[PDB]
Amino acid sequence: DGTMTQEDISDYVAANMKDAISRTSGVGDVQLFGSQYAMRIWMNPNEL
Amino acid sequence: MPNFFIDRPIFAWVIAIIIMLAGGLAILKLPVAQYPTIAPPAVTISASYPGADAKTVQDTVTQVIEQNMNGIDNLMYMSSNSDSTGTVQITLTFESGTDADIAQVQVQNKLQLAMPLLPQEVQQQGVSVEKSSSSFLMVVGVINTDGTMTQEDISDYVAANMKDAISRTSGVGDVQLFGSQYAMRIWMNPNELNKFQLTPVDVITAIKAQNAQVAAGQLGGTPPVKGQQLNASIIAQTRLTSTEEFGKILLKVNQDGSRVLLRDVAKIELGGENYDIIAEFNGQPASGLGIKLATGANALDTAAAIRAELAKMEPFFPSGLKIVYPYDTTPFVKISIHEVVKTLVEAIILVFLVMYLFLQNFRATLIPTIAVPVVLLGTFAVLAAFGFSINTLTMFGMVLAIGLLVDDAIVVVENVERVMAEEGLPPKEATRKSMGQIQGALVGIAMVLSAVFVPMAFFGGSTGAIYRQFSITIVSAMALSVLVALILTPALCATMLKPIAKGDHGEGKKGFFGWFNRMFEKSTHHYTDSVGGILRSTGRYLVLYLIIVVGMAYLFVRLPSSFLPDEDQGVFMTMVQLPAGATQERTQKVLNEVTHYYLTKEKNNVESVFAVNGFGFAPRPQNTGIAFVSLKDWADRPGEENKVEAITMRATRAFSQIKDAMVFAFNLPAIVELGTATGFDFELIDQAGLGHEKLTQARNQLLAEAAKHPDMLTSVRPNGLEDTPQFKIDIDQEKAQALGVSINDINTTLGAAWGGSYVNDFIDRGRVKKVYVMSEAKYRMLPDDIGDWYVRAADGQMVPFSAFSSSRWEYGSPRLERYNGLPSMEILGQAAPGKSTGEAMELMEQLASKLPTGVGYDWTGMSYQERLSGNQAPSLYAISLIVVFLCLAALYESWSIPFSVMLVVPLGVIGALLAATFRGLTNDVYFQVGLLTTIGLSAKNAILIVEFAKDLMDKEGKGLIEATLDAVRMRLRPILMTSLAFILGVMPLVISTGAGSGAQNAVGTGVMGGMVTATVLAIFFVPVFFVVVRRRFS
Ligand SMILES: CCCCCCCCCCCCO[C@@H]1O[C@H](CO)[C@@H](O[C@H]2O[C@H](CO)[C@@H](O)[C@H](O)[C@H]2O)[C@H](O)[C@H]1O
Ligand SMILES: CCCCCCCCCCCCO[C@@H]1O[C@H](CO)[C@@H](O[C@H]2O[C@H](CO)[C@@H](O)[C@H](O)[C@H]2O)[C@H](O)[C@H]1O
Ligand SMILES: CCCCCCCCCCCCO[C@@H]1O[C@H](CO)[C@@H](O[C@H]2O[C@H](CO)[C@@H](O)[C@H](O)[C@H]2O)[C@H](O)[C@H]1O
Ligand SMILES: CCCCCCCCCCCCO[C@@H]1O[C@H](CO)[C@@H](O[C@H]2O[C@H](CO)[C@@H](O)[C@H](O)[C@H]2O)[C@H](O)[C@H]1O
Ligand SMILES: CCCCCCCCCCCC
Ligand SMILES: CCCCCCCCCCCC
Ligand SMILES: CCCCCCCCCC
Ligand SMILES: CCCCCCCCCC
Ligand SMILES: CCCCCC
Ligand SMILES: CCCCCC
Repeated sequence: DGTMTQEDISDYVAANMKDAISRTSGVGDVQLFGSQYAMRIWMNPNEL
Repeated sequence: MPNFFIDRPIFAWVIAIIIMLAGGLAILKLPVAQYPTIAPPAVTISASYPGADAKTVQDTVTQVIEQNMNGIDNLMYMSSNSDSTGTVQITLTFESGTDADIAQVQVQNKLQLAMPLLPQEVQQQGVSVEKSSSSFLMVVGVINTDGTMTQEDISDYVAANMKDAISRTSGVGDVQLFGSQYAMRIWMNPNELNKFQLTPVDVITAIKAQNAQVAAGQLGGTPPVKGQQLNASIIAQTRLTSTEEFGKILLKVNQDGSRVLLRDVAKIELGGENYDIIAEFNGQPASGLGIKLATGANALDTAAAIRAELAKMEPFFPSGLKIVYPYDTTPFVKISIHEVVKTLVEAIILVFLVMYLFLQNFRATLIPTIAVPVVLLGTFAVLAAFGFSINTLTMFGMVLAIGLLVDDAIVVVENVERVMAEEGLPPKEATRKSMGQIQGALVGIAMVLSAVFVPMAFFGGSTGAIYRQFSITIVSAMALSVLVALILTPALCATMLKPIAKGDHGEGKKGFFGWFNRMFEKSTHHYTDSVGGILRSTGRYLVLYLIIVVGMAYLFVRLPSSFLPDEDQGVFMTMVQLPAGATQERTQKVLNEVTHYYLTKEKNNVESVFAVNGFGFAPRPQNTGIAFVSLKDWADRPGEENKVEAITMRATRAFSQIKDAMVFAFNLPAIVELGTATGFDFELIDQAGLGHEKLTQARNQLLAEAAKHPDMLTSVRPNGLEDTPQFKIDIDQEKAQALGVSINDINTTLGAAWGGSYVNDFIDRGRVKKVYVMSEAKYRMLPDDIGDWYVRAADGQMVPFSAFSSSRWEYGSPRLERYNGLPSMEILGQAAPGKSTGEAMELMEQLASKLPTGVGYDWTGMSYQERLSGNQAPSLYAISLIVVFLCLAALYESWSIPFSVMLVVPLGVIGALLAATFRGLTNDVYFQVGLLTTIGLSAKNAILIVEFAKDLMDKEGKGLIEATLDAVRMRLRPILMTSLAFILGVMPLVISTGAGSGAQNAVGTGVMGGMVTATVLAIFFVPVFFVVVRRRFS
């Protein structure tokens, strides 16, 4: 329905899906094809 | 083999003695337990954040560890609590049969990745990983009978001298101190700190600087100069050892040269690390050790190892200090097992007497009496080989086995006596002849009977291991019984039996035996004359048999079904739960009332009460208490009203009157890790980051809807705590920046004063212990005390907290729960009378679907195994029924004749159901295994009746009726000999009182009831079955 980007989907998988899958019976290592959200502080050196 | 050992009786004896030798050695070495290990391994991660609220703990520790718990094999689920006591506990529960060592290693491997991310205060408190039961194996209480040591003194001694050695003992998974080890307590005064222009930061800095252990090297240390003669260690600062030394710590030298010592700004005493846990023993000041059994470790061996370690310590105790034993779960195991061992001996003695009534000579009576213990002892050696333990179920396997063992021996002995009486052959000839005509059937019967007991060794999960104990014990005994019946029993029959003349049935004897022999010989004629008349009617007994089968069916569905009875184990516990925010003083007030009740209203039943303030199943300061109750011996508590169930019922009823307190006494179950018969364990999940407040509303919505269905659901309540008022304080960053006050100084001053701060270690009488700084009680009691604490700015001005802070009252969780890494709220409850747990759960699912968006659920603990698998009974007993038929078909070389034997099953079931029904017992494990035993003997009796009849028809060429009448006539004596011996042998169990009588009563009742109907009905019905079946099929 085009309401979530690559980044939104990646965060949701990382925050609500990955951990439960990683603890599922018979599951070894789990690789996320994306990144969970962090609070990004993008600094401007001129303003600093 | 018989013919070999008839000529070599000393060989036969040697084999029997070696079997008993192996059994005796097995008994001395075999592990002893109440039940086999069926509880899933649980690894618990415990962490502590001093002075932290529930949310701080969760969001800096719990969530960080939980997110690192991955790549962990055989994990069923993960649950965690984050308390406002500054504590988190994450329990990872693993699949049954998981290696607890690897489970711990894997959890520990993942924890070490999370460790560097955890706060430094949490790391320094220690983050333990343990593999133990949730419940206590025992409590080791310590008191001072001379009253020379306070609760605090005893707690410190136990911590410093006893706890460590007990913690390192093999089998001890966890040790809980009921009290605190001493720490150097620096009780800070804010008025004095402000006077000398100092803060908790200055105090902490001064302690770290002046309570230091300095590595200073050596004089003439390597590499040295040429010609060095002196070499000595340089000793600089060492740890302080006393309040005096901490007291004279120099904080600052004033401008006029005067000194500010730590004792000038703080009270310095040797006090506890915490002041949360306070224990009493029968009202007296006490400490102790709450010991938990390591996963899979033997309870009795661990208990013995603990007592051995305590025995080492006692000689070096101070005057008056004494060990008391207020709670132990092991004595009952020891005594209950020993009560079953006693009924084995009693059963063998009663077997001997019933044998002497029929054989009427001492030597002959010993042949069946020797066979039983030889096989039973042998069975212990087979359990040892297969890695089984001596437990309640394996021990009751031995008791039920006796019936099958004596029958094997009696069948052999009686048949020799019958041959000797009919022909007049000497013992040695009659033995050879007798063995020749039954040795085939004995081997064949054991394979038919194995098809009855083997199937229930293939039950799955929790129930599986329970039934597997009986299967292997009984099947092993039967196998040895046949091997003993082919080696020893024949050898003894040839050497020990007295020659009987042809036609002599002991009717010529004078005395009791003279009369009994003539009574039985007449009774045998009355019997055959009765059967002879029954065989003419036939049809009216087929219809009477259908009445017994329908009678059985009705009783089976009416009889309530359970699993394992609740045993009185001479101990129980009482929970004291006040609402969160309730003080330590309020909880002691309620604990006193509970202690008072047991010491006054239950003098005759209760021996000791060990009450702990600020403890439940784990530490929980102020609002929680627990009481460990030890009862007097079962012998001194006669009747039902003096047993644990009635005592805890009366206690719970009395304590219901207590205001602002959930106080109840509870008997800890059979399998503690099964829970209760019709209880459910429900988890409400936050699936969409809704938050605590929204999840509470969803929980309240579910509890309100569950309250409208008392027809289905009963006592549906939260397992956690309710939100409580909390003092929200806001540090104004701009104002703190403006006054030149650092946020690190603010946070340290607030945390250290109001929460306490673990600075460093010191040496108290040779032992490393903690140094804590904190506010003196009186300056951290009132909200207005906040403003009495001053922080020094960069310019040197002392600034009160009131200058740079604002505060308000708000509500928040004292205990935040998470399930499988998501915020959760555990909801307990049970099915209403007459309703199954499945229906109760099915409705809870229905109600849970109606909750707001983002609220899911899950089942945990007792409700987890419930839903995954339940009731596979018809499947295994259908195969059993088929395989028994096939085995009988092979034995008789007939597809039809097996039915004549299989139609006896209901004759023993009706009597068991009647017995259990009319004693108010339930269709449980002990009833089921006792019923399979009853079916075994009754079927075995029928097999030998049908075998003797078919033999006379095939070999001697007799008619159907004549042969059937000859069969039952010949098989009467041995059937009754066995029936009486076993029925009378299980008498001690039926009338049993004392430790484990619940299990004994349950076993004996079903067997005695089943045996009497099976005995009286079979002797009249088996001859009908054979005659009727033989006629329908040519
Ligand atoms: C047919 C030829 C093969 C023959 C087989 C010979 C080997 C079998 C015997 C060796 C196994 C028995 O091993 C033995 O076990 C018994 C218990 O059962 C122990 O017996 C002893 O234990 C402790 C000492 O540890 C004593 O205080 C105690 O009085 C005694 O019961 C012995 O300490 C142990 O050495
Ligand atoms: C005749 C039919 C057979 C009847 C059933 C056989 C008896 C079954 C007993 C079950 C309980 C046995 O439990 C077992 O007892 C023996 C002693 O007897 C103990 O063995 C003991 O040996 C010696 C005996 O003096 C002690 O010094 C020692 O402390 C201890 O090791 C085992 O540590 C215990 O596990
Ligand atoms: C997965 C493994 C598969 C194998 C399963 C095998 C299970 C079947 C076991 C059934 C038990 C049969 O038991 C066996 O019956 C035969 C019947 O001929 C008896 O055999 C006896 O029967 C009569 C005697 O009048 C004679 O025909 C025969 O010469 C004699 O040996 C054996 O003495 C008995 O031991
Ligand atoms: C609800 C279940 C009740 C369980 C009862 C189980 C059986 C009870 C013990 C067996 C007693 C039966 O008693 C026995 O009955 C048969 C048939 O009626 C009698 O048989 C008698 O009557 C029949 C027909 O009337 C004649 O063909 C026969 O010649 C004559 O002897 C026996 O003389 C008697 O000894
Ligand atoms: C430990 C059991 C000892 C049993 C001794 C039996 C004696 C049998 C005597 C045989 C003489 C031929
Ligand atoms: C857990 C699945 C059941 C496995 C247990 C099988 C036990 C074998 C019985 C041996 C019969 C003598
Ligand atoms: C201590 C572990 C269990 C020991 C096995 C039993 C030995 C049997 C000796 C015949
Ligand atoms: C599974 C048992 C099969 C029974 C065989 C039927 C025999 C019929 C022979 C006429
Ligand atoms: C066989 C041990 C128990 C002793 C009698 C109470
Ligand atoms: C475990 C289901 C009930 C058992 C009936 C014998």
